[PDB]
Amino acid sequence: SNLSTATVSGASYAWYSDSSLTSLVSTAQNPMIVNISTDTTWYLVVTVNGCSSVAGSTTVIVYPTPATPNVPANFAVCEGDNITLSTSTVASGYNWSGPNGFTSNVQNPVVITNATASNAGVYTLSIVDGNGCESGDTTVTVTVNGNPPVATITSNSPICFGDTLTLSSSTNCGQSQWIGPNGNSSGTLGTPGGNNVLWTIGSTTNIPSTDVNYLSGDWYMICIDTITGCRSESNTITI
Amino acid sequence: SNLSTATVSGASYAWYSDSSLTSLVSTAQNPMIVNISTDTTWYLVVTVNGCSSVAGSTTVIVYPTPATPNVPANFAVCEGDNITLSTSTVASGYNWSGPNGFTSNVQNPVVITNATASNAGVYTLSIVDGNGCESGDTTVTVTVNGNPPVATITSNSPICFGDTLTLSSSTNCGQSQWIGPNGNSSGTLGTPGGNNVLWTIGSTTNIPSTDVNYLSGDWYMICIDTITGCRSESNTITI
Repeated sequence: SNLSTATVSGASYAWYSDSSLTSLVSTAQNPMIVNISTDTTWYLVVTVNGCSSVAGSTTVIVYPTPATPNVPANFAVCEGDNITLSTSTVASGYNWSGPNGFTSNVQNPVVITNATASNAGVYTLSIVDGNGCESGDTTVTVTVNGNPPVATITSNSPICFGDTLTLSSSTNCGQSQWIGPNGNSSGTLGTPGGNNVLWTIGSTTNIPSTDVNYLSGDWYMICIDTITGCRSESNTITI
Repeated sequence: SNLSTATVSGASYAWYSDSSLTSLVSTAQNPMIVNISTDTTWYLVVTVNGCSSVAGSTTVIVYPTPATPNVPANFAVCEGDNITLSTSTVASGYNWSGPNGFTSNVQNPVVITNATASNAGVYTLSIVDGNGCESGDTTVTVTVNGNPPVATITSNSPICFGDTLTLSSSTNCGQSQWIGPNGNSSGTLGTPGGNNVLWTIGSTTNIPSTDVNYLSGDWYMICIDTITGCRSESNTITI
């Protein structure tokens, strides 16, 4: 900040760091005070033609520290899905930075699509207040879950009507959701486990010849990780 | 704002915050008044060679607050369609901001095409008046409706003439609009429900062998959500 006092003919200006007037900081009508972190008072003695007056003074007041921004809780995204960052606070401008060179100046940054491992890491946000002061750093940790591998489906494809159709794969997936000629509708792919032939636990299923799903055509398997929440595809197999 | 008074030889300038002249604000021929939010009057006493005159004064007048912009009512768009933002007001410049990093400086921003979930959220508009003052923030909330899933159609495809043709799917859609070899014209796809074989309630239809639509060839199903207004496609099925 820049202090300003009266210009007086014949004057010598002595600025002091303390009211005791024992130690000088400057000699000017308009001195600058730098690196101010706390309120600070400067005292001024003006001596004219040898006559030293009572020191005058003023205190430079430091604006309050701006509030910390509001950001989301640590999240998790599955690879290939989107990462959305946002804040709910109000600022004269925003400053986001992060993994893979990510940067933004708004309260709703462009969504990172097709997120992958390189987008994982810590995203940081600071904001600028109305008078230009920058606030502190709040962070969001983003983890990116990998997908399970693509499964390979094998089957007893050349099957005679009336026999049992077996579909299987070697991949150790979780809830195997099988998709056949009847589609992948939420009405047919009902609650997993039990006796649901189309949504099994473990990479295998056996469709009886009397079952509604004992159909020819192109089948695929979706691997579901019951811990992570990620899914992966499989090869098309013709039955 | 910057006040300006007469420069007088031998003068000392004392500016006061009140007509009572008990508290000083500055000492200059041309002082600046800052952070003005209300009309404010400064008073000036000029003392020359020890003679103090009657204080002069002036009031800094604050321009009126600019009017709030006119924007559309909360709207809704179906995914894949366009989001159009606009305002009907007049400004020296416009300032739009929103989801996915959206920004614009005009009264007709570029249309956001192929809108999706990431474009949903609150869009905000402020404007700048003729003298440079910014107005308040008015908003438009935009919601983006998801589409129903793609349906899978199955049928008794290898059918002998004279029998009944059944088309169905497992997807729980609303008004199933069936499109066959006769096209999807507004004249054939008449009022839904009743006995309209091509526009049914629920995912199924039965076409009699005596019906005009008992045709071979490539059929598809359009799923219509009667609450949302969104539509989705289906696989081509050959009959």
